[PDB]
Amino acid sequence: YQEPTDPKFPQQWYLSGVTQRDLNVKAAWAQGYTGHGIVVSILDDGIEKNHPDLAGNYDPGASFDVNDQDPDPQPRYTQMNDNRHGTRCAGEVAAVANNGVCGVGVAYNARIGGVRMLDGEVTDAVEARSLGLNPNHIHIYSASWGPEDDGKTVDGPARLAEEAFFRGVSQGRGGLGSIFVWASGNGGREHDSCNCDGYTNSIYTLSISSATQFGNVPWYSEACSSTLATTYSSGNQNEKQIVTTDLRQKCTESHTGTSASAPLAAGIIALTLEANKNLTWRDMQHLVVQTSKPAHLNANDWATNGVGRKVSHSYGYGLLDAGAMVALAQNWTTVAPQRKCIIDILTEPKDIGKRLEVRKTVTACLGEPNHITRLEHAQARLTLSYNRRGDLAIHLVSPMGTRSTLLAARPHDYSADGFNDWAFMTTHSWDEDPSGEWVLEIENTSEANNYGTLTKFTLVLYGTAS
Ligand SMILES: NC(=[NH2+])N/N=C/c1ccc(/C=N/NC(N)=[NH2+])cc1
Ligand SMILES: NC(=[NH2+])N/N=C/c1ccc(/C=N/NC(N)=[NH2+])cc1
Ligand SMILES: NC(=[NH2+])N/N=C/c1ccc(/C=N/NC(N)=[NH2+])cc1
Ligand SMILES: *[C@@H]1O[C@H](CO)[C@@H](O)[C@H](O)[C@H]1NC(C)=O
Ligand SMILES: [Ca+2]
Ligand SMILES: [Ca+2]
Ligand SMILES: [Ca+2]
Ligand SMILES: [Cl-]
Ligand code: NA
Ligand code: NA
Repeated sequence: YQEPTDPKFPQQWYLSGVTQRDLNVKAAWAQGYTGHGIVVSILDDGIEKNHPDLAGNYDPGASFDVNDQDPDPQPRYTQMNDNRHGTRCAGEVAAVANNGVCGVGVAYNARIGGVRMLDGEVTDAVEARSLGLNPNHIHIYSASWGPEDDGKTVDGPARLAEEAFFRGVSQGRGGLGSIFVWASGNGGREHDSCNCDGYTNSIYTLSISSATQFGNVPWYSEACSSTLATTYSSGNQNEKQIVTTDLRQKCTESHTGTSASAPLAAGIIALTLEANKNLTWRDMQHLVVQTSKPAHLNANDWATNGVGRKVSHSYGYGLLDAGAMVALAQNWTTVAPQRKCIIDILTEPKDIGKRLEVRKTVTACLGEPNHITRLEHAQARLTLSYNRRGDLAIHLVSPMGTRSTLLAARPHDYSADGFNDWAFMTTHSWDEDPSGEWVLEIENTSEANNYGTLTKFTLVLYGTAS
């Protein structure tokens, strides 16, 4: 193996660095993993399939134009270059290497496609037809859309899109499951809290946040318990940004935001799948939990969970480590089939008022086929009314003492509509034994005399017993 010679590879500090502030991708390349045989699709505004740094890896079988209903995802060219984003993301994954053009993709021998689906009216059907594209050919999907990042919206996939996620992880990729890599949001300036985004809050998406070059939480980041891990992206004007392919056969040094982090993650996951093509969608999440690195990411909420891992709501388990991912993948034993233990908690509705605490001791389906002693995701599915939704903060504590923030106060969320069986999800108790006392806390963070009622609390545990 030889270091890439592309002219901008030295500017790709998150790959080419030698000061330990990078994604450890050279180490994976040196192990012989470059993405050969893997297929990634960018679900966004299209892909410039004739870009000199994309054409060599472009895959029509990974591509479609859902907005205009044709096979050709070429972007719509406009004076402001509005439809450049999918091309930028595609190059992050699989820009061609050693060709004298721009830089390289993380998985520079993977095949890359795009679905043109954001440049038009984005319905449930449009979303579902994109998530469900060619699921026995495409291995990995990358996406960074969802409800508006205005800090007041609560929404997620409607019926067709939710069905596409369950079909993807169940029958996709030959029954191993489509890998849906997702950005956790760009609503940081609005104080958004990303479990309110049902796409990133899903267990079926492998959710990724950002870190700046100097190791800080960027202005645009959203914190939430559903995030799994982090990749580098942009920050302040003294910090470098993401360097990649751009619309009109150009090269940019100013790709930004959490939308630039998810494609880097998708590239690392492509190297990992090359190392073990038999990994399931759940295996891949386990590998991310075990190998990601907190070191040198700055956050005031790093906490040690019940199995000794550090976790943050800004960063999940930390920075992805490509060399560690591919190394651990090679001899990985497939996890056991996924169990689901449903615990309906309340015997009566509970007044919220200023503060409500609900304690429940559970056996986690002891004696049943769905008995779980090794947790993966957990959800607190809550139904409640409240007069001003954004004044609520919600926490969930596992029996091992791990305090997951399910919802932070959102100052712009004036909604009086509450939560309707909203499945707040945490990854922070992964591999814990969920038997014992769980604690739900709901608090009014305002000095206002707010009021409401909790009418349903379902604890849903996913995982295994081995
Ligand atoms: N939860 C969220 N992730 N929300 N995402 C919101 C959102 C809003 C606008 C656009 C525009 N994209 N325009 C393009 N790609 N040319 C993309 C995403
Ligand atoms: N269930 C949901 N709320 N899905 N939301 C999907 C979604 C939301 C905003 C946008 C904006 N795009 N803006 C642009 N293309 N200029 C695209 C997709
Ligand atoms: N803004 C929204 N409208 N969100 N709605 C989301 C949502 C998600 C799944 C389903 C499934 N329904 N399945 C059935 N009815 N058998 C229904 C609604
Ligand atoms: C993939 O994993 C399954 C489950 O462990 C196993 O039965 C199968 O033999 C594996 N296939 C390959 C090609 O390793
Ligand atoms: Ca077209
Ligand atoms: Ca190149
Ligand atoms: Ca958001
Ligand atoms: Cl389920
Ligand atoms: Na997710
Ligand atoms: Na702890």
